[PDB]
Amino acid sequence: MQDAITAVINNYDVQGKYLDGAALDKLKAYFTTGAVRVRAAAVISSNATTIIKEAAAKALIYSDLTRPGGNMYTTRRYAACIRDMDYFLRYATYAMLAGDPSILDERVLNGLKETYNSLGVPIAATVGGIQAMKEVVGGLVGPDAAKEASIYFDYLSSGLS
Amino acid sequence: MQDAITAVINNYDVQGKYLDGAALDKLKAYFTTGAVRVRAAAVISSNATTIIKEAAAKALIYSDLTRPGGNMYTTRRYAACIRDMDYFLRYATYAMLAGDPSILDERVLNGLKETYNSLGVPIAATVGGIQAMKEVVGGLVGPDAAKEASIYFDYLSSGLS
Amino acid sequence: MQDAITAVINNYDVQGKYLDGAALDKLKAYFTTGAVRVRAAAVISSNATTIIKEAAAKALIYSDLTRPGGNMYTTRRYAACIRDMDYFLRYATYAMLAGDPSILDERVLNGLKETYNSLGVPIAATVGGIQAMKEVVGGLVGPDAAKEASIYFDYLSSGLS
Amino acid sequence: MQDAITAVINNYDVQGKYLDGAALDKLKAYFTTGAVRVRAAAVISSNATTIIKEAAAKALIYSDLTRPGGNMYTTRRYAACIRDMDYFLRYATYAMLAGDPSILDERVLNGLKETYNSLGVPIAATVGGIQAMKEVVGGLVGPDAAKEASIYFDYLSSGLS
Amino acid sequence: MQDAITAVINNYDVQGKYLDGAALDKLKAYFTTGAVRVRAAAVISSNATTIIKEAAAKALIYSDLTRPGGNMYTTRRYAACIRDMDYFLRYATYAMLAGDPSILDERVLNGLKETYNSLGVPIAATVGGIQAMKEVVGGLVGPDAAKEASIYFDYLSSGLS
Amino acid sequence: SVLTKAIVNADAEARYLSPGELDRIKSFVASGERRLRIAQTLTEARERIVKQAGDQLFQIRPDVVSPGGNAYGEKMTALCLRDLDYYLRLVTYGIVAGDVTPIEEIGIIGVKEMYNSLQTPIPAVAEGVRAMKNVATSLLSGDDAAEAGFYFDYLVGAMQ
Amino acid sequence: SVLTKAIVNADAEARYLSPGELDRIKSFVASGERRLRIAQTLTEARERIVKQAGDQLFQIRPDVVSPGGNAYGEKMTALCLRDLDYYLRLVTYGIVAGDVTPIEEIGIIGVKEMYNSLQTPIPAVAEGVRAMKNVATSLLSGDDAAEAGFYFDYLVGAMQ
Amino acid sequence: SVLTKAIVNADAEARYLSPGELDRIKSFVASGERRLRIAQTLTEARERIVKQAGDQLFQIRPDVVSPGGNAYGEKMTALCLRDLDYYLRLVTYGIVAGDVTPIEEIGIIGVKEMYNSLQTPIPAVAEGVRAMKNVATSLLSGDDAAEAGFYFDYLVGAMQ
Amino acid sequence: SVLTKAIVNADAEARYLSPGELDRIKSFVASGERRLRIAQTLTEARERIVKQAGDQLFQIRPDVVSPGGNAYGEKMTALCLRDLDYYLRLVTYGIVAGDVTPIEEIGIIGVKEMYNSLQTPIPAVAEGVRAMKNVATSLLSGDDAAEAGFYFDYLVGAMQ
Amino acid sequence: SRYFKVTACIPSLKRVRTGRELQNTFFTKLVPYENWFTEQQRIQKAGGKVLSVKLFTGVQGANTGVGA
Amino acid sequence: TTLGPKIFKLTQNVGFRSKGMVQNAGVVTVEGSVQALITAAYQQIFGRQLYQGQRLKVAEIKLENGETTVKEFVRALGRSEIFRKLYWEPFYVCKA
Ligand SMILES: CCC1=C(C)/C(=C/C2=NC(=C\c3[nH]c(/C=C4\NC(=O)[C@H](C)[C@H]4CC)c(C)c3CCC(=O)O)/C(CCC(=O)O)=C2C)NC1=O
Ligand SMILES: CCC1=C(C)/C(=C/C2=NC(=C\c3[nH]c(/C=C4\NC(=O)[C@H](C)[C@H]4CC)c(C)c3CCC(=O)O)/C(CCC(=O)O)=C2C)NC1=O
Ligand SMILES: CCC1=C(C)/C(=C/C2=NC(=C\c3[nH]c(/C=C4\NC(=O)[C@H](C)[C@H]4CC)c(C)c3CCC(=O)O)/C(CCC(=O)O)=C2C)NC1=O
Ligand SMILES: CCC1=C(C)/C(=C/C2=NC(=C\c3[nH]c(/C=C4\NC(=O)[C@H](C)[C@H]4CC)c(C)c3CCC(=O)O)/C(CCC(=O)O)=C2C)NC1=O
Ligand SMILES: CCC1=C(C)/C(=C/C2=NC(=C\c3[nH]c(/C=C4\NC(=O)[C@H](C)[C@H]4CC)c(C)c3CCC(=O)O)/C(CCC(=O)O)=C2C)NC1=O
Ligand SMILES: CCC1=C(C)/C(=C/C2=NC(=C\c3[nH]c(/C=C4\NC(=O)[C@H](C)[C@H]4CC)c(C)c3CCC(=O)O)/C(CCC(=O)O)=C2C)NC1=O
Ligand SMILES: CCC1=C(C)/C(=C/C2=NC(=C\c3[nH]c(/C=C4\NC(=O)[C@H](C)[C@H]4CC)c(C)c3CCC(=O)O)/C(CCC(=O)O)=C2C)NC1=O
Ligand SMILES: CCC1=C(C)/C(=C/C2=NC(=C\c3[nH]c(/C=C4\NC(=O)[C@H](C)[C@H]4CC)c(C)c3CCC(=O)O)/C(CCC(=O)O)=C2C)NC1=O
Ligand SMILES: CCC1=C(C)/C(=C/C2=NC(=C\c3[nH]c(/C=C4\NC(=O)[C@H](C)[C@H]4CC)c(C)c3CCC(=O)O)/C(CCC(=O)O)=C2C)NC1=O
Repeated sequence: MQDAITAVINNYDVQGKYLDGAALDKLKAYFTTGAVRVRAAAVISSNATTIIKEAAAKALIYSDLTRPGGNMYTTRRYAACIRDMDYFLRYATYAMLAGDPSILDERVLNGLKETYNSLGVPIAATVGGIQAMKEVVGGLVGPDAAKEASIYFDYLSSGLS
Repeated sequence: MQDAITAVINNYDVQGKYLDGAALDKLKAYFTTGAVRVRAAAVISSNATTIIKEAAAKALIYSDLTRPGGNMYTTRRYAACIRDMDYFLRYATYAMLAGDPSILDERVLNGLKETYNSLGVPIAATVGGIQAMKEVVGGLVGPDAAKEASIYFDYLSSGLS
Repeated sequence: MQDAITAVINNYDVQGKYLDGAALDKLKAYFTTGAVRVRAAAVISSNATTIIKEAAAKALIYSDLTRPGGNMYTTRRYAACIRDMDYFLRYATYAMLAGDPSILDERVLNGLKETYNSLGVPIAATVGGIQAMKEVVGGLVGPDAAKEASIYFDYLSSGLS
Repeated sequence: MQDAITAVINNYDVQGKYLDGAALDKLKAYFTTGAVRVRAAAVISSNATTIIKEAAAKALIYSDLTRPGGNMYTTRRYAACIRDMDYFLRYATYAMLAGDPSILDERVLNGLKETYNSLGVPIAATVGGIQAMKEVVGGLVGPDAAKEASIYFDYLSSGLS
Repeated sequence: MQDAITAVINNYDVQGKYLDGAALDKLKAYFTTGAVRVRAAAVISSNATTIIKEAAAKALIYSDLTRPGGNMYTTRRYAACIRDMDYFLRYATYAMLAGDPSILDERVLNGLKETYNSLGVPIAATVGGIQAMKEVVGGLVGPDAAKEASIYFDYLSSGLS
Repeated sequence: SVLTKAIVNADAEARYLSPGELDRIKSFVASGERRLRIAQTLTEARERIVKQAGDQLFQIRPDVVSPGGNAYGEKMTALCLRDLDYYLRLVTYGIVAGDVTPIEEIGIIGVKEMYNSLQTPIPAVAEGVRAMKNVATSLLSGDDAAEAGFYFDYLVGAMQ
Repeated sequence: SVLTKAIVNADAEARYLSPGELDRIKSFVASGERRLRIAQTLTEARERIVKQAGDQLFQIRPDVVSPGGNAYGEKMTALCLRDLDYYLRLVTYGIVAGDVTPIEEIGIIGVKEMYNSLQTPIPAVAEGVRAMKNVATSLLSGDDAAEAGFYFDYLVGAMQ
Repeated sequence: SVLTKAIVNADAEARYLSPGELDRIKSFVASGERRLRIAQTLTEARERIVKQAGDQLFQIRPDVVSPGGNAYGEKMTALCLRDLDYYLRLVTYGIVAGDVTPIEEIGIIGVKEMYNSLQTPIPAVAEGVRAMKNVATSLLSGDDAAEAGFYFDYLVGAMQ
Repeated sequence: SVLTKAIVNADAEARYLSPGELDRIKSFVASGERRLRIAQTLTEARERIVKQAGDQLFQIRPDVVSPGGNAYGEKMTALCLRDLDYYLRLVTYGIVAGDVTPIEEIGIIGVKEMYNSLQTPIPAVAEGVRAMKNVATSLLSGDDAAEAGFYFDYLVGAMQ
Repeated sequence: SRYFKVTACIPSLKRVRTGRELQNTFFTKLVPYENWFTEQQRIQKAGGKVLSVKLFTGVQGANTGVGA
Repeated sequence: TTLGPKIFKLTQNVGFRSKGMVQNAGVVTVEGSVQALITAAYQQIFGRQLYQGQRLKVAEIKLENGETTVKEFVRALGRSEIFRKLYWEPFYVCKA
């Protein structure tokens, strides 16, 4: 994986360049937002379970999805689905701390679209589950962090569609 | 895998034939070159490291390959490349002892072309690394063994291209 | 480990004897109590968790054992202890079905006394945990099965002391 | 394995005591020496190889130990011995950072005396190898850290004798 | 393991001595008996099964050992016992070829006394099984080899008692 | 601690500590006296924090102190504030260590079984800890209150 | 970085980041501005550091620039200083990130095998790095010189 | 062969051949012409060797060639000698290879299952092979007869 | 030896020696007197060989015996020839054993770690051994010189 | 981090091993604390006998410091 | 059979057996059969050998000294550091 900082280091390493003014400006733009990323992660982590619960309630359950014939019918599959939800939330929190989406590609999106096609897992319904968790997250983390958390949920959801 | 001798045995076994004159002539043609194969292997094995170093020096390093942007840039990848080189040398030595290239297909070439395409490993540059080790080998092993060692390096290199 | 039917078969097989009226009488004495053993097992299995809970409540917790300095202090230790309790209950249920204590020796008691000495696990306190589960079991299974279940709990507890 | 901060907590936990004034004074006595421990570790780590070399030169080699019949005769055993030396140095550096010798017992001394008796490894000679590395270490780390590094080398050496 | 020849080489290596007259005399004393060792091994190997059968017949079966209560009662244990016998015969043949008992210690005797105590395997009865195979072996191999084969059977049997 | 967590990485790769690892030990230890002050203040007000936590928590979810509630009665309740006293303590052993290893060995390892076995309602319990946050946090400066708050929210997180 | 290292340990455990590892990051952020500044300073004097390192090296070990020496001759010396320029660059990277991370992948893992092939004496490369420490360190304030020095001593350590 | 066996062990331990492995290849190849002569003699007398094995077999077991026997009849006997011809062929292969790899894959692995299906008495096939040893061995010098005999006794061994 | 190697493989597969294994013991023992003569000649000239190899090692590597060289000085050179005397001795052992078991346990397993500690350049030790091959080989008949040469090239191989 | 010391006799009644299985039946080995329960039971289930148990590495009722 | 790959089983005592041999014997012998087992562990678990820093000693030291079995040497290697790193970390979770 890479973060903001190693994204820059590797981009310069392939050119064998010492870090110059443009590089140093990018890294500053990361460091200057760093404390806010940490606070936001502590809110998400400590509200993890409630975010999933409120996101499922707005976007998944009370529906045909949870009824016989639906993909989140059976305690087995309901458990698998909210298990997935926890992955998304947790990794988006990593991406936002790192200030780089590369981890969402390497460890979450790669092959996932076809995995879901192969099992029958409804993609559009999963995206709504992602964009509902974003909605909840953006309330809990506040002005400071709302836009920055949000983008990695949006990265996740355009990665499936 | 198979060698000269088992190549003949299996070719006759599928016909259920006892070994006949033509078979016996082939096996003789192997046994009669056997002592020379052994001596050649002992030269290659004991000069292994020097062959790689002289082959890399003529065909790989002092170049864009070892510079930033090049596939053998980074100590990691330089190490992986000369590691590979040792495989080639070592297996070619097996093929030449066996007097059969089948091991080069089973344990070296199978899937390797696409593996290199997938990682970005430069094929043409790797072939030159093979044909440089051949050049060195042919000097070290002498008249007796030069042609016989050479062919399995040539087998390796037309297996990639 | 053997059952009841082959603990008699092995007693007569280290003699060369056949099955003599005496043998057949023993086996009858087992078969004739068999149906009663089966439910009793169905009561224990289906009340497993409640038996442990009531046995711990009468004989382990609300005490120095669960307080700092006590062996079942820490969630890790408390979990290990009631895990053990489940083993005892479960195996005693096997012994009682088999009508033979040999499984309690082979798979539970062997080395356990010294294992507990080595970790510091309080033996006397563990016996009370066994004899409390027996008390609960004897109520739940009824007149039919009370004495028969009870003995394998008593086997367990004199195996430690 | 535990340290000074951790030991204070466990030592009080078994008594179920809040940290009180006496505890808080102990922890201060650790924190107040902490920066010096770090600097000392960076000197030892970065001079690791030279310390072993100078310690072996003063206390092991140029001797019957390295001659036929000696335990550090053969490149195999010479390698094993200075391998060991590196363990000692490295772990003593851990003990000194932690401000607690418990790791030296758990991961180094336990069974080592008898292991050395069983292989024939000379104990007295190994102690001199420890006390020579201490001598070198105490020069390199300076007034600040000399006494504190020294004690865990002395812990090691009275652990063998 | 070691044989006659490597016994001498390692005894001199630890002193870093080139082989001298005394060493050279020892090695001659081995080489000069070598052809006879080979012939003896070919007799033992090719009569292996008959030696075990005649040794068991004189020293094990037709007894309480093979009756209920006996350690070689059951086809399982009878099989294990003559399996063992084959080990002894086979390894003694190795020791005698090597002209060194070290293999009998490394791969046969180490821990075996206690293994037999732990299973209940009768030691004295096993020794008689060894000394009966020796008796048979000494007839089959003849004057040339009788004394030399015999000693490694005697090594085996005083290794258990 | 930070030491325990980190050295473990050193030993596992058979090596001395990195410049990075050394730096964090240095920054960590510099933040010592403050962490010790945060633990002292909270140790000094433990009885108040527990008691006021106990009043607060039976508003946000009372049912636990009712006929069919796990904490119904005087001694089912008192074992309840004592558990709240336990967790506040752990929130302070951990504060001086600068990480969770000590807390974890003594309290969140295999803690979802004690409770499941006891059928104490665990998720109410997380709420119980968040409340020791509200009281404790009102006895600390803004900066110290946040630093403390992370450890309260961890426990709340682990009971989940 | 410090970030990468913290996270990788977090994800391996599959639980959100702690308190004790959500701190170090804060220290690093404050440190990073200073860290970025030190790297820039080192970058400015690179040619002087390399050249003076190269003189200090060849006095201390004249054998490498002698008949049977790996660096004997005008080029064989040119490539040698270029390698010294490489490692100074990696040292600036390490300082800025706050964790050594990328430098390891770029220039120590595989370095034994590379230099053994080329027949380069490894311990005299370690000396060239000490020589650079001495020069670079004389262009930095006491506090910044120490912070830089840890990364120089790491490279010296890894070539071992 | 001896080659295949040596190499497979080499490659599986990721290494070049041992002095031992090299020595046996050398001793083996020196016996090449001799081994080829042993195969030639036996190939040259194949038809004789099968009829004398076949006579030796039917005396010792007249039952196999009896009402309830697997080889009862003219064409149940014809197939039986053909199987004896198969195994003599494999024995010539083994002798020139210097081990059983070829003999094994072609005619022992799976042989229990094959013959159990056909309900052929395996141990009387082993006898047919002993019978061939006796005939073949009478057409070879003492030294060559022993070398051949090992491969006959192997097949006899594998049908067991 | 050849014996030890054959047997260890036999015992490890729980079996008597193979025809192959028996053959190599026979060929080996037939070369006994010859192998003993090869060791005698070389033992008899051990001084000549070690000194000469040192002059030739120090010609291709003049700096080992130079300011920053491992063998620089009169007693750093004395120990260097003593090591050359050690390896010639082990080569005589190997020749009479017919394999490397003894050579290996005594002087290659652990040799990288030993010399890395002493900071001895390994590949120039390999050169010292080639130099000894050249001298020793000039005191032996063509056939015996080759047989000896395999063991010299092995040591050269193992220091790699 | 704690380790156990262990002694056990593992016996195979019906499998039948030809060569050298003496290491195979009786052995002493160090096992970690977290794998002991499973190891112990791997041994009871195949008829083995456990001669002794050694911590080797821990302390008896250590509340902290134990950890994995 | 010979139709599949070799199986290495460490029967060779190991154990630091000792004997009736010279106290500081040079040749020792057969503590080189363990060594091939040790490299063959690496060749299954990672597929190749590791580089110099990488190998896990002090797991081998114990296997070689006879203190732990083959089974536990595999466990140490499996749960190790570079094993995680090479094979877990860079891939999608189920590919890993
Ligand atoms: C056939 C397998 C299967 C089961 C059993 C199942 C249960 C299930 N129970 C639910 C809610 C619920 N279930 C209960 C049940 C109870 N409340 C209590 O206190 C009592 C202990 C218990 C009644 C005995 C309650 C109160 C909710 C609402 C919880 C909420 O909305 O947060 C929901 C979410 C609402 C929905 O979308 O349907 C599911 C999926 N789903 C399944 O696929
Ligand atoms: C670490 C990164 C990672 C991710 C994200 C991941 C996803 C993932 N989801 C899976 C299944 C699944 N995923 C879901 C998800 C859902 N069901 C619905 O109806 C909703 C639309 C949605 C939840 C919002 C369900 C129901 C299954 C079970 C399919 C089955 O029954 O086989 C599986 C198959 C294996 C298994 O069942 O566990 C994987 C690998 N695996 C990974 O390694
Ligand atoms: C960023 C990671 C990285 C490094 C460090 C690296 C080093 C590196 N050093 C090289 C050569 C060299 N390096 C040196 C260095 C030295 N000679 C000495 O004696 C001294 C000990 C030392 C100088 C301090 C010399 C003399 C050569 C030429 C060797 C030859 O051509 O045989 C080469 C081959 C030439 C080339 O193609 O560039 C590489 C790739 N490559 C990399 O990708
Ligand atoms: C036993 C038979 C066998 C072979 C031959 C083999 C080759 C092989 N080469 C690899 C990578 C590689 N191979 C090279 C090779 C080179 N780089 C260059 O620029 C040169 C042209 C060339 C050397 C002459 C490099 C640089 C990589 C690393 C690619 C990466 O960074 O992922 C990998 C990927 C896994 C790994 O990194 O180790 C394999 C499997 N694997 C095998 O199992
Ligand atoms: C330091 C680690 C640690 C903890 C935390 C711990 C808790 C613990 N809580 C207990 C009981 C209890 N704990 C509670 C707690 C509650 N009731 C509720 O409804 C609320 C949700 C909650 C209060 C916030 C109650 C009511 C009992 C009595 C349950 C019973 O007796 O059945 C007991 C059994 C009584 C005893 O023997 O002490 C233990 C061991 N033990 C430990 O070693
Ligand atoms: C299948 C048969 C079987 C049994 C029965 C078994 C028992 C057993 N109990 C253990 C520990 C333990 N056992 C207890 C038990 C108790 N603590 C108390 O205070 C009470 C008196 C008692 C519960 C009533 C505790 C607390 C430990 C943990 C000791 C430690 O911290 O290391 C361990 C050590 C490994 C581990 O921690 O899991 C074993 C093997 N193992 C088995 O394989
Ligand atoms: C029989 C198995 C065996 C070997 C081979 C062995 C070698 C060995 N070589 C040593 C030193 C040495 N060896 C050398 C050798 C060399 N310097 C070079 O540059 C060349 C590459 C090479 C000569 C060809 C040097 C220079 C030293 C001194 C290193 C020092 O003191 O730091 C030492 C330490 C000094 C001592 O106490 O004896 C040992 C033990 N020990 C053994 O038990
Ligand atoms: C992580 C903690 C740890 C330590 C400390 C450790 C020591 C240790 N030293 C050993 C052997 C040894 N240790 C030495 C040490 C010495 N020789 C001398 O003459 C000197 C007096 C001394 C060096 C100063 C030697 C020579 C051997 C090899 C014995 C043999 O040939 O079997 C062995 C046997 C396995 C092996 O050979 O690697 C162990 C386990 N193992 C561990 O896991
Ligand atoms: C390669 C070297 C080697 C040896 C020698 C060896 C012996 C050995 N004998 C065993 C058992 C045994 N050994 C015997 C032997 C005998 N019974 C008698 O009554 C007679 C006195 C005697 C035969 C003469 C029997 C009966 C058993 C089975 C014990 C049981 O039932 O568990 C076992 C236990 C595992 C097993 O059952 O296979 C071993 C390891 N193992 C080895 O690895």
